[PDB]
Formats: sequence, C-alpha cells, structure tokens
Amino acid sequence: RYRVDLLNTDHTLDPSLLESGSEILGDLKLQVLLDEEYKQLVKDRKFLREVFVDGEANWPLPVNIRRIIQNAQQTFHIDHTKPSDLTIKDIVLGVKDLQENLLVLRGKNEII
Amino acid sequence: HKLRDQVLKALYDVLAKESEHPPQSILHTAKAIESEMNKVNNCDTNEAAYKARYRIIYSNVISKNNPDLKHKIANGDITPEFLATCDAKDLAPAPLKQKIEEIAKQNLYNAQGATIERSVTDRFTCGKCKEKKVSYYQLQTRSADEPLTTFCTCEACGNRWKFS
Amino acid sequence: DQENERNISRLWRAFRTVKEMVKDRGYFITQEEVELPLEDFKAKYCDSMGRPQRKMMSFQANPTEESISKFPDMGSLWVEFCDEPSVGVKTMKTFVIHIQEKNFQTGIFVYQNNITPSAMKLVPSIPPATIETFNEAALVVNITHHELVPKHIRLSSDEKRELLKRYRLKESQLPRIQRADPVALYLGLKRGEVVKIIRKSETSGRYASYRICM
Amino acid sequence: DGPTMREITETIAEAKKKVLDVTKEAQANLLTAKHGMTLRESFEDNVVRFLNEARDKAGRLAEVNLKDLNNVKQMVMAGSKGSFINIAQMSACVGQQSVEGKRIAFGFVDRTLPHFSKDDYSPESKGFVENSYLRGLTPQEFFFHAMGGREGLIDTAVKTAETGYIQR
Amino acid sequence: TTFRFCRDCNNMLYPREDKENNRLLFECRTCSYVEEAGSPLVYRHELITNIGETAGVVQDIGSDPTLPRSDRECPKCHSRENVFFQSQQRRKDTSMVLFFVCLSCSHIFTSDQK
Amino acid sequence: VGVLAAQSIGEPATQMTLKVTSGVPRLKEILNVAKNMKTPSLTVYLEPGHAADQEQAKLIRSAIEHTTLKSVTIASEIYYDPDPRSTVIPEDEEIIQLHFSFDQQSPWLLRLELDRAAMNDKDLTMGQVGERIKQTFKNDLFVIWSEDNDEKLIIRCRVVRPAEEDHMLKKIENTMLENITLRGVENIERVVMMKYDRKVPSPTGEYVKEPEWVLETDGVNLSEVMTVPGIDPTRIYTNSFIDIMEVLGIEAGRAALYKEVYNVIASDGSYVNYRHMALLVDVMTTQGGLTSVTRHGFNRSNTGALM
Ligand SMILES: [Mg+2]
Ligand SMILES: [Zn+2]
Ligand SMILES: [Zn+2]
Ligand SMILES: [Zn+2]
Repeated sequence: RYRVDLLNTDHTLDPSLLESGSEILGDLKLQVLLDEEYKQLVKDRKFLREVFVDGEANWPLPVNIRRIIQNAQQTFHIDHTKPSDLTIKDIVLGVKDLQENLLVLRGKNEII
Repeated sequence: HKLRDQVLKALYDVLAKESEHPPQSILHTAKAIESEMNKVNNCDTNEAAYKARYRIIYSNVISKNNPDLKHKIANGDITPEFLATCDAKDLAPAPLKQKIEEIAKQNLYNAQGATIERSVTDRFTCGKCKEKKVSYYQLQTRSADEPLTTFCTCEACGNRWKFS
Repeated sequence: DQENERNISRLWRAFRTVKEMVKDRGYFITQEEVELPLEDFKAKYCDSMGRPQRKMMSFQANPTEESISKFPDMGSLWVEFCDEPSVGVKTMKTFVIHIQEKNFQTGIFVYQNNITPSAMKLVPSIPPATIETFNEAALVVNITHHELVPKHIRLSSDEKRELLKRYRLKESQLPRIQRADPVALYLGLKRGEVVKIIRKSETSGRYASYRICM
Repeated sequence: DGPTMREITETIAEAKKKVLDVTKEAQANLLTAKHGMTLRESFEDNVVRFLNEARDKAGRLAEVNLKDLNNVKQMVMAGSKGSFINIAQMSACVGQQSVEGKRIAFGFVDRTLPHFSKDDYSPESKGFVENSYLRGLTPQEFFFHAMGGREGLIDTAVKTAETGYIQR
Repeated sequence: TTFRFCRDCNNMLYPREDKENNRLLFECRTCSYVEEAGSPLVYRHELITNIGETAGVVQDIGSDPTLPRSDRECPKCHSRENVFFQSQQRRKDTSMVLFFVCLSCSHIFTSDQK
Repeated sequence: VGVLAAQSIGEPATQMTLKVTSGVPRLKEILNVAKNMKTPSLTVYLEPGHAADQEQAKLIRSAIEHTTLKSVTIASEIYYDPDPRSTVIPEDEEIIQLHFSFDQQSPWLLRLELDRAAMNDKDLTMGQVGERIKQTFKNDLFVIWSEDNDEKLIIRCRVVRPAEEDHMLKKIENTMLENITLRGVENIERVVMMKYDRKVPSPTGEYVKEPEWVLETDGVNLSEVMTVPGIDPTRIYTNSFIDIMEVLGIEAGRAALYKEVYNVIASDGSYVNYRHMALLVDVMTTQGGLTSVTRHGFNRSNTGALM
C-alpha cells in the first residue's frame, strides 16, 4: 500500500499519474523525503501496535476524513485521466503544516 | 555401620524368603552389596531421602502383587539402574499401571470447566470483521412496553453489538 | 526435589527485582547484570550443595552521571540480606552503625520474616540518613513489569517549582499519592516530591499526569 | 401454509424424540457427565439447547415461507416495530417459559403441577410450550406463561426504586 | 457401631478399658454390669455418604393411584405390569437412576447397566 | 462535563437484568466498596513457554490450590491395639517391619485411609504427607504409614508419653483434620481450565486467533499467587480491584477499576463514550486511595459544607 521508491523498480509509481513524475525518477532529494516519511509511518505502526495489543481498527475519534474527501471529489469534479498538478514537495510540506496548525492548547512554555 | 548392616540384612531376608531359593548365596549377597553401594551413592547415609528410596524398593519387593519382581530382580534388572530409575509408578504391576492412566485421564477431563457453545447463524453481519457468523442469543430486559432486545455478538472475532 | 529449589529461585528473583529497583531509581548498574542465569547465581552464591550465603553478595552502588546531572546529593547506597529468620535488634544495630561509619544516607534492608518493633523504633534514627525494609516475597515480582501500571518518573524540586509557576496552582489542589503505596516504596520517595506519570491513553496515546507525595 | 405447519409439527416432534432418547440414556445411567457441572446440570443443558434449536429452526422455516406481500413481514424488515423473534413467537411456537434459567420448579412434591403423573421431565411435564398463539394453548401453558410474565413484572418494580436511588 | 444397652437396665453403655488385661469392657454407668467388646472399633465419623435413594417402601406402594405405570417387566416373575419412580434421596447431585417395583414378584430392580 | 457524565452513566442502569454476580447488585457493590466481594474470582495466565500443555496446567493447578486432610480423608477409624509392636489388624502386619528395620506410648491406634484417585489427582504421594504429619509434631505422635503401592493407603499413629484416652484422641483427630495444610495457598478453592483464544500478532505480520490455556478460581489472594513458578507475573488480573490497588499501586487500581466497570456496563446496553466513565473512575480515585460515594465516604473530606 504505502511503499514508494522513486529510483528503484518494483514499488515505483506509474509516471502517467504525474506530469512532473517522469523526469524526477531517480532524484535523491525527493527519495530522501519519501524514505523519511516512510520511516515515520512505520514507527507510528509500531507505536500503535504497542498501544493496542489486539489490533482493533474502528475507534472513536474527532472529525471524519473519508466523507470530507468524498464530497471534495464530488464537488470539484475529479476525472479519471488527468495527472494532477500536485508536487511531492507540496504534499509532504503541507501535511506537516496542518500538523502544527492543529492548536488545542494556547501557550508558550516547554510543558505546554 | 548401622544402615549398611541393616539394609544388607533386609536384602538377606527378602532374598532368602523367595521361592527362588539362594544356592548362589554368595551371588545374592554380591547383589545385595551392589544394591546397597549404589543405594548409598545418592546419599551415603548423609541425606534424609535415603530411607524413602529404600522403602520404595523394599515394599515393592514385599508387595505381592507382584511376586514376579523377585524373579526379574534375581535374573536381571540390575541394582545401580534401580536407584536412577525412580520407576515406582512404572513397576509392580501393569494392571495397576493402566488403572493409574485411566485415573489420570479422568482427572484431566474433570478439571476442565464450562464451555457454553453459542449457536451461530448468518442472519446478521459483524461490526469489526463484518462476517455473518453471529453468535446470537435472545432474552428480555426492559419493561412491559416492548418485546426482547435482539442481543447480538460475532463469534468470528468476538464483536458484541445490538440491533435496534 | 522439595522446596529448596524454589527457595533458591525465589531468592534469585528477589535479587533480580532489587537490582532493577536500584537501576531505575538512578544508580549506575550494568543492565546486563539483571539477567544473570539462575544456575550461574546458584553456582556463584551457594556454599556446598543447597545453602545460599545471603550475608555476602550484598553490594554497594553509586549514582549515575545523569543522576548527578539532575540532582546534586546522592551518596552511595548499600544493601543487605540477613540470614536470621526474624531480625535481631543487635544485628540491625550493627548494621546501622556500619552504615553510619561508612557514611551512607540510604538504608536498604531485606528481612527473612517479621521484625520486632524494638528494632523498628530506632529505624528512623540518624538523620539525614534514611532506612527502608523490604520483604523477599513482596519483591519476588518486579511490579513495574506488570502491564497495568504505567511508567513512573521522578522530578527535581526545580522542575516542581517550574510546574507550579506554570499551571498557577498552589501545592494542595494537585492530586495525591500515599506514602505507603507499593510504587512509592519502590521509588523510595519521601514527602514533598512530585511524580510525573505517563500512561497509554486511548484517545491520545501519551498523556501527562502529576502526583504529589503525601 | 399447511405443509409448512406440518413441517413445524414434525420438527418439534423429532426434537421431542431426541429429548426422549437422551432421557432414556440418562435413565439407564450411562451418560457423559460433562465436565465442570453436575450430571443433572448437563441433562438440563442438553434439553434446553435442543428445545431452543427446535424453536429457532421453526422460526427460520416460518419466516422463509412467509410471503413478500405479507404486511407484518413488510413491517419488520421495514424496521420500526417487531422482529423475527416476534413473528416466530406469535406464529409458530413459544419455547419453554422459565424463571431464573431453570425451568418450572418442582413446586408440589415429586412433580411440577398436581395434574400429571409422578416424576417426569418430559417437555409437557416441566412445560415446554408446544403450540403457537394462533391455535390456542393448553391451561398448563397458560399458567407457565403467567409465571414468566409475573417474574418480569416483579423484577421491574423493584429495580426501578434501586436504580433511582443509585442514580441520585 | 451400634449402641448396646445394659440388659439389667436399659441405659447407654460406655466403653472403658481394662487396666491390665487389655480388653475393652463395656461397663454400665448405671449399674455394675460389664461386657467385653467384640471389636476394637469404637467411634466412626463417616464424612462421606451416598445413601438414601431406595427405602421408604411400603408393601402396598402400588395401592396409591398417583404413581405412573409402564410396561417393562420384573426380571423374576416376567409380569409386564410395574410401578416405577425415581430416587427417594434428594441432593443436588443425586442421579436419574430409576427404581422399578412390581406387584407380582413384589421386588425392587433398577435400569442401570454399567 | 461531570454532570453530563453522571446523567450519561445513569441512563442505562434502568435497563438491567436481575454463576457470577452481574447486574444491579454487582454494580452497586463495585461502585460502593464494601470490603467484601461475593465473587473472589481471579484470572491467571500461564508462562507463554507452556502453550497447550494440559499436564503442565494440571501440575500448576495442583501447585496453586489449597487442600486439607478432609480433601482426601474418607475412612477415619479408631482402634484399641494393645501390642505396640504387633498389630491386631491382620492387614497391616507387613508395615510393622516396613517401618521396623520410643515405647512409652498409649496402646490406642488412630487409623486413617484415603483415596488413591483423590491422592494423586493433585500429584502428591503418601510418603511426604506421612512425613508432613510426622514433622508437624515429632514429639507426641509416633507416626507409621504404608507404601504408595498398597491397595488401601493407611496411616497408623499413636500418642507417646512416658484411662483418659478417647476424648483426647478424638480432639487431636478433629484438630489434625481441620487444620493441617497440604500444599497451595489457603482462601483459594476449586480451579478449572478454559480453552481461551487470544488475538496475537502473526510472525508474518498479521493477526491470528491462537488458543492458550488459562486458570480460573473461586478464591482470592495476591501476595502469593505470582510467587509460584511457571506463571506469568505480569498479566495476572482479578475482579477484586481493592487487592490490585493494595498490591500494585493506585494507577493500576484505577485502570483495573475502569476495566471492571466497563465489563459490567458493557455486558448489555452498551455503550457510552470512554471520557465520562474515565472521569468518574479518576474522580473517585483521586485522593490517594479508594473512596466509595456514600454518606460517609467522599463526604468526610475537605469539601464545602453545603454540598
Ligand atoms: Mg470544601
Ligand atoms: Zn466479527
Ligand atoms: Zn446397667
Ligand atoms: Zn418378577
């Protein structure tokens, strides 16, 4: 599901999915970014398997993701053919942007 | 030398008392001294467990059931083997043996407990694994203004739920 | 064999639990030392066939570099296993005089069975040195390795003062923890100390918490 | 449908036959004597499991026979009120009424009610309910039905005061 | 195990031991009658019993109408009539063994075959 | 939030049912401790090195469960045997020279017989229990016992001291039957083995329902049950949350208490959000100790007089 390897063979993306995807095949910087977020995800997987011994998927949580991206699809009318105008750089920075921008506790000190 | 004379006299008695007579009395006291000198090799009359193994082998000989232990111990089944055996359950006799394994089977069964079996059907669908292996069960809880609850549980994974 | 072997095994496990207690209280022990094999301990500390000689394998220990980095005042600690079933007043008197002569401030004592209150009355003597007693059967099992108890961690008085001036509390509304708690005797803390506790929460995983010793 | 009615009848009948076979095996003293519980308790577990399997197999057959223009089937798979258990309960069989899991206790000496002969554990004897609602009842089944209902009413009327106290 | 009474005076006999002849002599505590004991058994506690399923039989059990009737025969007289009924002991672990009493042979027999 | 939590936890208590105590009185006893249990059940998992070894499981149950003499006593008779070194009973005569290969004793024989099956179900032989009854006095009781392999296991004992026999010997009989422990730990009763399963991470990296063997009981102790070998000391668990508090610590106590109340209210009519139940559990535990919400319990605190 999640392994992407921009210079290797088996888990390589199809460059029909991105216009700026053919030429970047083999770039070191993008590969380093993908590998470090991959390591982030696998350490998260280890953490979750620790904090639930059973392996239950369904859990109570705040705001849904599935339906909100579903209505995003059906409002901005995605097609089945056009490679997106996205960049890997934009995605991997914007997720960490939103990650810090979630703000529950206003404060300044180390403990907060 | 009280123990090393007393057990030697005990083996003198329990080998002369046999229907297998001792004309090879020198062979039989050689067997007795071999028995006692391997018998001390656990303890050397310095451990309290000496008398226990002696009581085991002694009353196994004087058991009758069986008397054939005397014949097999005089015609073989050497005495330094029969400290390290500890085969008291294993010998004298085999009908009592097969009795003991029937007893052990009965106890191992009876120590098992309650295993209510939760009859299943495919009528509903689980929440966790979404399988139709619903360990359903039916009962009434609330007041008179309604029928039963339609209690639910999945047996494929363990997921309990309820239907409205 | 009879219960000689399980007595040896229980002493081995108690020795284990004491070693990890001294480790996670912050004193420099090799972590490999706690998985010493049972047969190796049996060969190492039995006299001839089955008798462990509990007086001699008692040992000294020193604070870690990180322990000195956090706190400026821990002298060396010293442990003991008597062989007497109940504990004699003169025996523990010689023990506490040895502690004072060797200039230690933490008393770590293990009793086989009950101790007379005439020994217990002079236990809180010689301040600032502190004395503690454990049972082997109370320490046959390392309590932290039970999965239900969360992690525990100690604080500095500086960090406590920082916490109080940050959350604008005053020393009393913060939730308590009894001195006679098993984790309290495990950490050896006294009154006025603050314990941070991290447990595996089910809506955020890691979750801060705080207790004050009373 | 009448052929489905006689299928319900023979299903209950073969359940009674297997119950009679198990009772005969008990009465000739050779049984498993299942682990954990007592000999009588295993006998009770057996007969309860057999009769519940009879009841819901009958209910499954009745529901799958029932037509697509049946309005109360339309009601129940439409949702709001009633259930499969409701339809089966009203239409095919009731199942053994009971108080606290055990079936209807030996109130009088040696038997259940004074109206049968002595020392019986048959589904009539303890009073497994044979009939549905529609064909009627026998007075014994009427009495056992009143027993289970009255138990429900008394437990509700005590538990309401206790739950009010603990809530407050 | 029974409790003998002094034949001179119907009173509870007690065991008491001879001082030198080493025999139990049941001496009466009322009168001076004494009697030697047949066995060295004196007292018996019996912490486990399983008994009482059978008795209470009168010679006309079948005269009562309420007992059910069957067609298994008595295996002495071969008459097909019978009266059957369960155990007369009621513990929470008594068995579903049955007792069959007839009128012709007037005999009690069971249905166990272990 | 606490008021909303209170009303949320209060709503489904009206839809309750009434083996193992459940329902309203179990909920009331849990919420309103009552240093009293009515169900002393404790769960024990084995060492994971023993997965499905039934002989190991019965060895463990034999190690843990307390028994008495009355667990194995059936035949308990009394005798007058005049000769101290020759039996009047013709069956016990070889045992005289079995123990004979210290005279000034009463010529009164107490005699005990046990069951073979009820002896070795718990895996004890008679020699060590004859040793045990020998060593518990060694001064007053001259104690003789047979071999294991005899058809009827017998104990022969006498009172030794250098008229007035029957009532003394009867009381000593009653004492040895009522008091002498054999193995295990007392206040623990019959123990049974369920074939549970457990969701376990697969070695290839998935999950699998894998069987294992467990121990359940009808008695409560904590200070001794992790001591015995072959036991996981970590994953032990008991319903009796006060003992878990006392042995482990208050954080483990509030975790166990929340687990117990979640099981009881999730038996039917489930569910509620975790936060309400957690708030209740932690506000009831946040005083360094357990505190039932009674007229006396939480109210006798530094709390304002009008509430
Ligand atoms: Mg106030
Ligand atoms: Zn499921
Ligand atoms: Zn008289
Ligand atoms: Zn006949």
